[PDB]
Amino acid sequence: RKTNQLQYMQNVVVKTLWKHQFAWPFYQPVDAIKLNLPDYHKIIKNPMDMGTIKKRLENNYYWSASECMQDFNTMFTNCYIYNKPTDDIVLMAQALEKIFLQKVAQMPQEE
Ligand code: NA
Repeated sequence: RKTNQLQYMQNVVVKTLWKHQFAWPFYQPVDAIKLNLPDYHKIIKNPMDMGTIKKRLENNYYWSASECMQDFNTMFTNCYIYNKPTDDIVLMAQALEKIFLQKVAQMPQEE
C-alpha cells in the first residue's frame, strides 16, 4: 500500500485535475512529432505529464509524495518555459495549477 499522502495525490489531486475541462492536453507526454521538434526536447530537459504521473501512482513508482509533487511542478513549469503568456495552453495550465496548490495545501499527515 502507498503512503496516505500518495493515495491523496492519486484519489484527490489527480482525480480532481483529470476531470477539469482544461486538463486534456496534459493527459499524455507532449508528442513533438505529432505536433517534428522540433525544438521541444531541445529546451524541455525533463518532460512530464499527468498521464505519466497517474501511471506512476497506479504502478507504485513513488517512494514519497514529494516526488509526485515535484513531477507536477515540472509539468506546469515546462508548459510555461515553452509557451508565451498569452497562449491558450498557459491559461489552461494556470487554472490547473491553482487547483493543484489548493489541494496540496490540504494534504493529510502520515500517521
Ligand atoms: Na508520502
